[PDB]
Amino acid sequence: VASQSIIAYTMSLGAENSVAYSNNSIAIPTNFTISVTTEILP
Amino acid sequence: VSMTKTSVDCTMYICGDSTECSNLLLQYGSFCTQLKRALTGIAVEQDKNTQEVFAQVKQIYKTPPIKYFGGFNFSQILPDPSKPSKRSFIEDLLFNKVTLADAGFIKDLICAQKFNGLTVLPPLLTDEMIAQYTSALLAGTITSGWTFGAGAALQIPFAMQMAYRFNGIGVTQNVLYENQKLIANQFNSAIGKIQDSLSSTASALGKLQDVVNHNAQALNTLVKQLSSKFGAISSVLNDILSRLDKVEAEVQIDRLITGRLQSLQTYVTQQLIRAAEIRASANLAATKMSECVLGQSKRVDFCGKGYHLMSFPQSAPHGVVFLHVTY
Amino acid sequence: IANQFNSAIGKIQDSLSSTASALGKLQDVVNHNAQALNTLVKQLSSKFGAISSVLNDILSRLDKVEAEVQIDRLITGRLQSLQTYVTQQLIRAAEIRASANLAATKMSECVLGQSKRVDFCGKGYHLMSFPQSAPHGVVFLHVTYVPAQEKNFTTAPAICHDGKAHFPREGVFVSNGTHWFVTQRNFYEPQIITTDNTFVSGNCDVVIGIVNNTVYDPLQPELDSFKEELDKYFKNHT
Amino acid sequence: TTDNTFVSGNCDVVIGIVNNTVYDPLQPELDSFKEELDKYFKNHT
Ligand SMILES: *[C@@H]1O[C@H](CO)[C@@H](O[C@@H]2O[C@H](CO)[C@@H](O[C@H]3O[C@H](CO)[C@@H](O)[C@H](O)[C@@H]3O)[C@H](O)[C@H]2NC(C)=O)[C@H](O)[C@H]1NC(C)=O
Ligand SMILES: *[C@@H]1O[C@H](CO)[C@@H](O[C@@H]2O[C@H](CO)[C@@H](O[C@H]3O[C@H](CO)[C@@H](O)[C@H](O)[C@@H]3O)[C@H](O)[C@H]2NC(C)=O)[C@H](O)[C@H]1NC(C)=O
Ligand SMILES: *[C@@H]1O[C@H](CO)[C@@H](O[C@@H]2O[C@H](CO)[C@@H](O[C@H]3O[C@H](CO)[C@@H](O)[C@H](O)[C@@H]3O)[C@H](O)[C@H]2NC(C)=O)[C@H](O)[C@H]1NC(C)=O
Ligand SMILES: *[C@@H]1O[C@H](CO)[C@@H](O[C@@H]2O[C@H](CO)[C@@H](O[C@H]3O[C@H](CO)[C@@H](O)[C@H](O)[C@@H]3O)[C@H](O)[C@H]2NC(C)=O)[C@H](O)[C@H]1NC(C)=O
Ligand SMILES: *[C@@H]1O[C@H](CO)[C@@H](O[C@@H]2O[C@H](CO)[C@@H](O[C@H]3O[C@H](CO)[C@@H](O)[C@H](O)[C@@H]3O)[C@H](O)[C@H]2NC(C)=O)[C@H](O)[C@H]1NC(C)=O
Ligand SMILES: *[C@@H]1O[C@H](CO)[C@@H](O[C@@H]2O[C@H](CO)[C@@H](O[C@H]3O[C@H](CO)[C@@H](O)[C@H](O)[C@@H]3O)[C@H](O)[C@H]2NC(C)=O)[C@H](O)[C@H]1NC(C)=O
Ligand SMILES: *[C@@H]1O[C@H](CO[C@@H]2O[C@@H](C)[C@@H](O)[C@@H](O)[C@@H]2O)[C@@H](O[C@@H]2O[C@H](CO)[C@@H](O)[C@H](O)[C@H]2NC(C)=O)[C@H](O)[C@H]1NC(C)=O
Ligand SMILES: *[C@@H]1O[C@H](CO)[C@@H](O)[C@H](O)[C@H]1NC(C)=O
Ligand SMILES: *[C@@H]1O[C@H](CO)[C@@H](O)[C@H](O)[C@H]1NC(C)=O
Ligand SMILES: *[C@@H]1O[C@H](CO)[C@@H](O)[C@H](O)[C@H]1NC(C)=O
Repeated sequence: VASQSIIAYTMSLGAENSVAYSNNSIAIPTNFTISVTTEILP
Repeated sequence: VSMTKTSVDCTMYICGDSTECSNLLLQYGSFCTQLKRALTGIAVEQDKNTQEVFAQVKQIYKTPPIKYFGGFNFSQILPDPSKPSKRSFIEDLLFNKVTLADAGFIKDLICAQKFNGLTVLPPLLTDEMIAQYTSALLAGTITSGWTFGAGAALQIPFAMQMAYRFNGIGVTQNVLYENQKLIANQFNSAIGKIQDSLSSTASALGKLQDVVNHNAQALNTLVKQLSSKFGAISSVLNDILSRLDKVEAEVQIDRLITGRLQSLQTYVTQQLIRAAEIRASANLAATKMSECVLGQSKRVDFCGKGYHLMSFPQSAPHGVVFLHVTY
Repeated sequence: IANQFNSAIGKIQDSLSSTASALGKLQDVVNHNAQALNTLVKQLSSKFGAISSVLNDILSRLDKVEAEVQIDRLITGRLQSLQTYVTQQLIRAAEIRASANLAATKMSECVLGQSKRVDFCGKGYHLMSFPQSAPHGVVFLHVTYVPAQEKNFTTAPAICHDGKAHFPREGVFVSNGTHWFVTQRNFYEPQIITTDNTFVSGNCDVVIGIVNNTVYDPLQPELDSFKEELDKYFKNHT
Repeated sequence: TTDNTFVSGNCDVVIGIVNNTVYDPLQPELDSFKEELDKYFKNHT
């Protein structure tokens, strides 16, 4: 059994990430995505 | 970036525990719903301003356990993990330099404001959550440059990132490598002067203190306006009701209703005007976050005096401090 | 790049066909102007302490002298209701202008140009933007190059060859673990390290983290080939 | 020229590519050095 109710929580700010930084390490994109996005202004 | 959220109510402000005045106030119609709505429209906007300035990152980026960045010493702007409130050293100064009249947490002039139905509401994001967004923006900036603004955070060694910046200002990258130690010492000694500047200067956070003081003065003026007679025999409502008969007592209260309701419309109009200049500043700060932290700016003087190289955000009570680095 | 763009314009239609809440910033302007006028009509039913809200009832029941003190109660309240409405509308007009001045700036800098300003013309590196009209506003369809499918490389700030130190004219040095290349910074595209892709400055000691690798001259081979051409003629001459 | 342009890939992946000669400022020097070289071989005979 499962049912719906009002939960309350501390909000998450975003997923955790640790950048793989190093004295001589670089990440370079091997591809791309063209992305189309709306912006709406009155 | 934001100001204190406030809420009020005609039922208590105009006449606390007073059903007789409560019935006279119904004759004035919708004004109390307009005032409550207007203050709620300001209150929801303070979260929006804070979220547009700080919540620009999608992931909480973190710096590695080894904190070597080409000789550049970020230890006074990166978070101090020994503290309960996980802010940086410089953020600590900012929180102690600007005093907050009321935090708005569970329950002085703070009490007396509340006594008359004027309430202060807490911000949605706590000062810990603003420190997490700020340390994520900073961890992205010192481990991946501008790339975390455009897509994934892509690592690069910090001296090679600073070399790209030098190329952006039209100085060939070979120059940076030749003066690396000099450039790092200049930067480290410049960050050393921020602390002393902020610690010694009484007026440095003036634009944030001013907002706190205007929020405190506006509520003090509004709660002081309850003692005004407005042409009535008294400002004390049960004094009137005891000394005068129902016909005469009613008109005396009316004066007090008309006057107090003017003190609220004044406060809410002053607040709606003061909210508009805070939003203008929050939109500027959100623009400065995108263009000076997530990028390098060709715009003259937009990211401090000089040719812009990079900028670092630091949270403050009701604001943001940008540490702009320039050649 | 065309198929990506065409697929992304497909997702704009799918999004706009699926929900109303996407245009909330334009609906809210209609709603705030409508509510405010509805409130101002509602506020005619208020008495402001008069014997009636309905102005003709005062003029039906009372006579000029004691009617004046009722009508004056309604004028005072209704004029305040207008002075409130006009103040809220002036404060909204300033908020909408600031948005029109931003939208005109986005039209000039994102449609009539290409923007170096980060996050100003959408979330990525800005290529171009297309305006689309809406009731009481504008939609910009921002087109952005977003980098994808990254991989790790070893890197160096400079390459050491003949005791001279070299730096890329454009791009960055990278290694797969055995060989060294120059690539452009925003898309992995390796090339042999040469005197065309790099410039010399100083010597191999002042720079922290410099690596030893060859730097090729495209001249040497053709010069050596001419030397085998020259020699062949001398042999034949013998 | 080879200095106005940069090379990448081959003539089958690009839509609308056109055939034209691309100049090499090196050839003139090499071509002249080669007539000069011949003249020395002839003169030596
Ligand atoms: C860069 O990313 C591109 C996607 O953004 C990618 O193109 C995609 O490639 C896959 C296969 O690798 C295609 O998937 C189809 O491939 C064949 C048909 O050709 C089928 O066997 C598969 O089952 C599937 O139908 C995607 O359709 C294709 N996407 C697009 C938009 O064309 C590129 O390959 C990537 N480039 C590199 C160098 O990795
Ligand atoms: C980055 O800059 C930091 C501050 O400029 C610096 O931390 C400072 O380090 C010195 C020396 O370690 C400390 O001086 C204290 O040293 C010992 C520690 O107990 C005491 O016995 C001394 O009397 C003296 O008080 C500073 O207190 C310390 N400053 C802070 C704010 O912690 C870092 O070392 C620098 N990092 C690098 C990598 O150079
Ligand atoms: C460009 O400006 C640099 C400063 O912004 C300057 O570096 C400075 O050099 C002087 C000496 O040339 C140093 O002065 C100290 O040097 C030694 C200590 O090692 C002492 O004998 C001296 O009495 C004095 O204490 C400065 O410390 C140094 N400043 C920094 C921040 O490193 C460069 O020399 C300038 N370059 C050119 C080409 O002019
Ligand atoms: C890093 O990238 C290098 C460049 O692609 C790569 O080296 C290349 O490896 C291929 C074999 O897979 C060689 O191909 C040659 O193979 C024989 C060997 O004699 C020749 O007869 C062929 O004609 C062909 O030329 C490439 O020559 C070689 N490139 C170079 C410059 O030597 C490395 O293997 C890559 N390393 C890793 C760890 O991925
Ligand atoms: C990159 O290549 C450089 C030269 O190809 C190399 O420099 C060489 O470094 C070694 C060791 O430091 C020197 O060897 C000398 O060292 C001492 C005297 O200092 C003696 O015991 C040795 O017998 C020898 O004299 C070489 O002289 C030096 N060569 C040159 C031309 O300077 C770098 O070390 C190389 N770098 C890396 C990271 O491999
Ligand atoms: C630009 O120049 C190219 C090279 O001259 C040329 O490609 C050539 O195209 C012709 C016709 O398609 C080919 O001719 C051969 O075609 C088949 C073999 O594939 C044979 O059956 C034919 O008899 C004939 O031999 C050439 O092979 C081909 N050459 C090359 C190097 O690709 C382009 O067509 C030219 N483009 C324009 C627009 O003029
Ligand atoms: C880049 O590499 C890091 C880890 O470093 C690698 O270590 C070896 C395995 C070898 O591949 C070296 O060339 C690299 O330097 C990756 O970070 C790790 O990612 C895994 C998931 O795949 C995760 O489990 C680990 O915890 C990560 N470690 C750290 C320190 O972050 C990173 O993902 C690589 N980048 C990309 C784009 O794949
Ligand atoms: C990089 O080199 C410096 C200087 O030797 C060293 O202090 C630091 O720990 C190194 N960083 C890493 C990640 O190895
Ligand atoms: C050798 O030189 C003669 C001219 O003296 C020339 O005709 C001939 O082609 C040359 N042979 C070769 C193999 O170059
Ligand atoms: C030409 O030949 C003469 C010998 O006849 C020789 O001395 C001279 O150096 C040669 N020079 C040239 C230009 O080839």
